[PDB]
Formats: sequence, structure tokens, C-alpha cells
Amino acid sequence: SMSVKKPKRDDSKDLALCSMILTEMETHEDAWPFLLPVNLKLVPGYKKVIKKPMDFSTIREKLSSGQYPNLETFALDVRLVFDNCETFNEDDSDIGRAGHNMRKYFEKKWTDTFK
Repeated sequence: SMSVKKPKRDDSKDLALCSMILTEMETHEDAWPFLLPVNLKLVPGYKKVIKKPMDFSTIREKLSSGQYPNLETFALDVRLVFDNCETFNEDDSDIGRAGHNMRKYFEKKWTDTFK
């Protein structure tokens, strides 16, 4: 509250560390469905169904241009990519499986880096 603060957690390396994580997601062999924005002209249903499209390239541009106020808003966009993928893709498809694998990969790096 006013003039009563928890001790200051060092957040000065967050930007660099989120960038490193994102590089590791970009270079994963199962990243290919997620590298670029889904083409809304060419994928029927996507525009209407997926209210907030997100992809790694869009996250990278947001990161690079100071559009994440803190590390939690970054994790929300990453998770949005996987949540979108589960909304649109059967679990038993290549892209569905890719999404589960990438979410697992991300959540471990996240926990090991920050928790």
C-alpha cells in the first residue's frame, strides 16, 4: 500500500531472458505452425473464430519495440499462441501435437528461468 512495499525483485535482465527463451522457441523443430501470422485470407474460419491471433514473429516485434510492460504480459502472448492452436486444431493432427509440445517446452524454460 502507500509507502509500504515488498522488497524489489531484480527485473533488469527480464528483457534479455524473454528474448533468449523466444529464440529457443523460434529454433525448435516443431515451431513451424507458429513462426508467422496465420493468413486470414487463406484459412477459412480463422478470422471469425480466433478473436486474438498471435504468432512468434509478432511477439518478437512487440518485444523488440517495448510493447511488453513486464514479463507476465510476454507469457500471456506466448500462451495465447498455444490456446489459439488448441481452439482450431484437433489434438491428433500434426499442428495439434506441435502445439502441445511447444507449450510444454515453453513452460519448462519459463519455470527454470524465473521460478
